Amino acid sequence: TKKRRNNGRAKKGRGHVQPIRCTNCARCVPKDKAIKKFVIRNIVEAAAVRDISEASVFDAYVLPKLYVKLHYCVSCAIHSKVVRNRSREARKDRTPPPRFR
Amino acid sequence: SGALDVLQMKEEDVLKFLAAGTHLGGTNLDFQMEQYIYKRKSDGIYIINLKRTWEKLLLAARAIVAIENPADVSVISSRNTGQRAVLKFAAATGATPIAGRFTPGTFTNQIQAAFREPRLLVVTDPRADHQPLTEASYVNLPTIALCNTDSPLRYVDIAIPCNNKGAHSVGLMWWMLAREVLRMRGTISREHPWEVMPDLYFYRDP
Amino acid sequence: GRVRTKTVKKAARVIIEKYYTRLGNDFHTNKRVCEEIAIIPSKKLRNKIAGYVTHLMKRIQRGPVRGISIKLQEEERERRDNYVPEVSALDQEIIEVDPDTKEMLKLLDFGSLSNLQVTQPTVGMNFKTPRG
Amino acid sequence: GKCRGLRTARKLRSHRRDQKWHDKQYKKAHLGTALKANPFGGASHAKGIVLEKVGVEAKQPNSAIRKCVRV
Amino acid sequence: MQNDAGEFVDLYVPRKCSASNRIIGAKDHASIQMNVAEVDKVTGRFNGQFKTYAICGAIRRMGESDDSILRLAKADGIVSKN
Amino acid sequence: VRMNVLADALKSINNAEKRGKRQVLIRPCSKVIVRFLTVMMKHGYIGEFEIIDDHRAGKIVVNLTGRLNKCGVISPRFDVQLKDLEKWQNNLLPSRQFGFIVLTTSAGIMDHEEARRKHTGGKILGFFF
Amino acid sequence: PLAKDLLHPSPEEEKRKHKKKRLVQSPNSYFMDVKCPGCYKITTVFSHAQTVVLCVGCSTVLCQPTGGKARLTEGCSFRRKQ
Amino acid sequence: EWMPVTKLGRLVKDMKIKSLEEIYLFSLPIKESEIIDFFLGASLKDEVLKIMPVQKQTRAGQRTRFKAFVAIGDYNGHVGLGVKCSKEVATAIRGAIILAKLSIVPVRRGYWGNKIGKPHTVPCKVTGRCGSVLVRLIPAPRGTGIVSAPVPKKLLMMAGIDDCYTSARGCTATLGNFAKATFDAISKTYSYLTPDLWKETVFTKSPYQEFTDHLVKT
RNA sequence: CAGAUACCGUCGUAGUUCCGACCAUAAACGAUGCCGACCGGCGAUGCGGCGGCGUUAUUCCCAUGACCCGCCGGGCAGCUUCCGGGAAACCAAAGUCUUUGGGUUCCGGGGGGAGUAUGGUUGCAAAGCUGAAACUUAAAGGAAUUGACGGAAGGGCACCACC
RNA sequence: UUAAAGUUGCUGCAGUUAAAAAGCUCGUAGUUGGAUCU
Ligand SMILES: [Zn+2]
Repeated sequence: TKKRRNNGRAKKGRGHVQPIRCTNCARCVPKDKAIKKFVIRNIVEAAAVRDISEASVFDAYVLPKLYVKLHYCVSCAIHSKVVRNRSREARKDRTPPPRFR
Repeated sequence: SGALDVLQMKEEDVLKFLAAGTHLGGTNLDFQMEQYIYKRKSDGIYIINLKRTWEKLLLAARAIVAIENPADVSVISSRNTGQRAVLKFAAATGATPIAGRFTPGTFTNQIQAAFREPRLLVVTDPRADHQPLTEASYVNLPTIALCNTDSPLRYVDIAIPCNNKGAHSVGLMWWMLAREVLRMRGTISREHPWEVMPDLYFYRDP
Repeated sequence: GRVRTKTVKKAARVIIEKYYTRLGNDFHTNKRVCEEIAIIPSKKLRNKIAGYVTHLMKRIQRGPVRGISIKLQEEERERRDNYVPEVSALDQEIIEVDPDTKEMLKLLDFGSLSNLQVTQPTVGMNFKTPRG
Repeated sequence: GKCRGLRTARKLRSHRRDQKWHDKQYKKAHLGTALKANPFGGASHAKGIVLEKVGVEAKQPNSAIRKCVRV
Repeated sequence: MQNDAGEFVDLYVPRKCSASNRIIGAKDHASIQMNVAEVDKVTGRFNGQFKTYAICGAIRRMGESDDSILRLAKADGIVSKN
Repeated sequence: VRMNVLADALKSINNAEKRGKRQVLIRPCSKVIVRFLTVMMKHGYIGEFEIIDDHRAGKIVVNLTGRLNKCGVISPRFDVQLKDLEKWQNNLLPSRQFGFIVLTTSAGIMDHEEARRKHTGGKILGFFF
Repeated sequence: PLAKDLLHPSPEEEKRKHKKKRLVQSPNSYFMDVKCPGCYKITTVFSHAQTVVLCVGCSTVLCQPTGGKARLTEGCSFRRKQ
Repeated sequence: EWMPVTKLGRLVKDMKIKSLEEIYLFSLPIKESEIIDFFLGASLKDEVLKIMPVQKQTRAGQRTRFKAFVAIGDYNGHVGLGVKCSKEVATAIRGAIILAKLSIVPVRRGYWGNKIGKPHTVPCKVTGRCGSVLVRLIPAPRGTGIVSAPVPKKLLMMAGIDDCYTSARGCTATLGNFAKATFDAISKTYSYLTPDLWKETVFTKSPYQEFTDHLVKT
């Protein structure tokens, strides 16, 4: 029987949505079915944030960042533990998790 | 107040209403409560009509007075802004208070320790203490509720349009209900004002 | 670990609630009065009631506790609740109304009220939270 | 929904007699292909001549040998 | 309810709702019968006599019990007009 | 599209006795609606109603009592001889004591109890109880 | 809800509704009376007017059409007909 | 010995309420079975309708309880229907007889054709439903009996209906749903507005209001 | 890898791309025919129209844009609810249904044999449309519950577990 | 063979998940058609 109300998708009122790959599995999942994720992290890992600054010939040199957008599939997102199975009543709550610390 | 000039709103009571702020509702409106509204100003706050408010107190005070046994009214608050205002309303009137936590089954489970059977329920905030409301609908209880603009009118019977968020505006509404119940009864009447100050009914923050 | 079961805590709560005048802070004189008040099957339970009582009497100086109710606090809360000020907080000579509130009072024929001091209304219609 | 006019009896009478054919109790008694397949031909009884006594085995959860006769 | 002889064949005659004329059932426990006192005309004290309203449980579950008791009091002349 | 204006104007007043309302609006009105509504009113089922005249096709506001259980239309308007009225008022009515079938005879839109007296058949329009 | 008054809607309740969903269909338009300042004539113009309305005398524009309401040009004042 | 724990029990035990129809008129709930024993009592009769074993799977087998469906009532009067489930069948039967006494409703009985004598049948056509079982009752002429299945026939005879036509759609083999649908149909006899119940209601005092001065002595 | 004629990795014809013909099928799905009326709320959103404080830009004015606060109409949706339905899951339609009738098309009749055989028709073919019976079975099945199981997760524990 | 069979359904069934709504749209016949005249 119908487990989701939007069929696990965001298609509401169009016929076809374009297919994109997966980043890991490379599986053609449609665009509103891919688990999406935007990462904003520093390009050098935070252990080497002191030693990049001592070797800086510039003063107060800013740290550039990585901006990639990740479209995981449905199968390999739950394998990679980026998304999980929830309860039948937690399934209806589509609010983002509390990342702000 | 059926066009009776003895029961009409006087000049001092409106000063009390405006000093406490009972006329200032929330930032939403239930569709049941659009009858009691005057208008929405800027910054969203609905202005509760006060000739409508004074007629719902005097309807509710007739309801409380028309009960013979004064200890059959059951007076309930769960938020702490109306927990002093209820023990002092029930002290001067004669009613039975449940201030604090209403454990469910108080009106249904006849085996329980805290079982009682009221003839009329007065609650303070139908959003908050809904559990005495839905439990009234098993045992045939009419219901007054001191209602805000965004507070839903299911199972209430005569809901007074007040501002039940501010601590002064709750205590003043309980004070007015106590005053009108005592005045419409046989006790000390409409000439001299009530010597019980309305600041007795307010909420004391540490 | 060392958690006290419902027997120790229930017995300690009733023996605080009934005999608060005799109990103090010393565990030893608490034990000497907990074996004269109550009939406890003996010592290894008697010293556990008297130890939670000695931990529970120190908890009463710092305020009320959410279980038991003793009549040295519940007279002080009673005299704290029957407290009226001298001049009430609703006796303000200058009370502030909006423009539109004065119109409602004029509908209720209270435009002749003298204490009302109408404020300047807010210039912007900005009250909703910034969604997104 | 069903048609519901007042001149719609030919749509009604002929939808039923096509829909009657999907009834297997109807079809097995009106098609004629299961009365030429019946060994009797629509008699209650019939007579024959015994060829041999073949005894055939019971089905799954219970065991015996049902004694039959080849007619 | 009556035969030809005029006698009454009923266990009881149930009360209908004051708002909507629906029969309040026997096991309809969400229903109300509410008494509202009448005041004296010149001093405003409790006269003794009251007005009675009955509200069926389906109306009260709808939330239309506030504006039914009110406009039944406005027709009996307890709430002042407007 | 709107086939049968009397059908939509009776399920408008059926759906509002459910929801507990005291007034319906039923646009548009024909004069078969006003004859049918006057038969329900004369048997105490409805109460007073007002015909709003815009120049197009009127609307009706009907004040409701709480007395109508069901209001219905028969489609198509089958022809009913008087010797076949008992089957109709046994299929459609809840008892032999109350409830009426409205049929349009050549003597006027009437009940089934009136059509029995004036000895008339007609076409069945609907029923109410 | 559940006791409105459909025979007598309030005059703000009438003006909120669609022009076909009112109790009687009232149009939402009018005929204005535009006065060009550079001339002295009077030319009756529909409010929700389509393609442009020229004066006969000065032969200039009065109102170019828009989506709903024809906007007057600058200096053209108007006084609404009755 | 009975010690009443409600206001209604203290009123009934002290003879202050003279019928069951006052408790029906003011629509009050009944929480003590000895009120029904006080009023109807020696004229009530019960029948167990079905004893149903139900089985919860555990890790150590199956745990078995037994539900009992008990119909009850007074012929010419009232009817109840109770379901209790327990580990013992006698305990289930006794709890089900208590539950069937507490769910006692009055049935309205009318006439088929002419109104001569006493009522015999249903007043109109009422229906009643419980999970894909419809039951419809139809009024019948004087003397046709209950024309129905055997399981609603016990309830209709215990009600005091003497004659009635019936029809049931749905999976009527599940006896609890078929019992709980004809009970629902004979509950709607007293919530159906026929034109003799169109007279405006004259209100009287509730039992809790009429005896509010005796109820503070206790 | 026991075995791989598969998963995995490296090459790689037809194809994947363009145009002229054919094919006419899909989990072609909202697994939900179209037209029409009545029936609860709430906040957003897209397009168009109307009214309104007050902020920006076109230097100031008008007009327009960008906002802000509403209202109306039609859209894709969402939350919510004892409207009512339903076997339930759930649906503001899957409601207005034994209190059964607004108009109208298609189409189902226990599970198999079987979308098979045959016949006709369409097509270069692949196939498409239309479409049985003999026999064979007492169940196949839908929702939901309680365990049990998981090479599904989160947590927790034990030297009859490990370190 | 008839009732049971509201399991052929005009009265009176069904079609999201149990058997089942044509991929979509246009369209002739059929079927059905808004107020209004004493
Ligand atoms: Zn993947």
